[PDB]
Amino acid sequence: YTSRIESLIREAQNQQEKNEQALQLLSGIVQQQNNLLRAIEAQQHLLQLTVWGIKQLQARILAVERYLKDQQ
Amino acid sequence: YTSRIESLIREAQNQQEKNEQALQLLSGIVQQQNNLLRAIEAQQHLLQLTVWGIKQLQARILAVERYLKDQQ
Amino acid sequence: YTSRIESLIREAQNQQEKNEQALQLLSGIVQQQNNLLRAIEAQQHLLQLTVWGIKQLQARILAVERYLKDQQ
Repeated sequence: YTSRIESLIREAQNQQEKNEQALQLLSGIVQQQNNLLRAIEAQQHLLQLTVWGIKQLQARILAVERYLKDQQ
Repeated sequence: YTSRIESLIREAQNQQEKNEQALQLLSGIVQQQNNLLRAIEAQQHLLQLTVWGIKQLQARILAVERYLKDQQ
Repeated sequence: YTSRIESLIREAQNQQEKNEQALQLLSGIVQQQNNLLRAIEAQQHLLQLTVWGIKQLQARILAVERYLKDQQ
């Protein structure tokens, strides 16, 4: 879970409209590119946690699969 | 699963070449930034579903782990 | 796992500072937009693998859930 990614998505949304209405535009485009980068970084942190969480589940289910096989 | 993210990736790909060949460029750069934002939003929706799906699995495997412990 | 996404995040980080200090800027902005696109594509590949991995776990845990029900 991360609500920061949501806040970054809305922040790039506001910066996008300000660029579209202005189309100082170069500063809003550079500022917009920093917003997208922060969101990509925030997603990669959450995407990294989902990778570690999938590995944990694969180890937990394999321990159960091997347990039910050893009982026989 | 989401095939929309793929379509958005190809759409930013076409807009990238049009900007690289043009390098009206400001409009293609603003249009490109909206494409990347849509893809980031589409990935966050899929990344959100993968978070809920991992929690469900952790509850399902914990129910099985506790079941095999209660049987003893 | 993918360390390429990390390298792409740092590469967009270096390009962001070069754009912020320059604020030839148009070329750095187009070059920055290609960096973010590569990272979005690299995350979607990893996000796709996490989707296939969650489906596999759901099938493995359902096989165990059905096994413990058939034993009764």
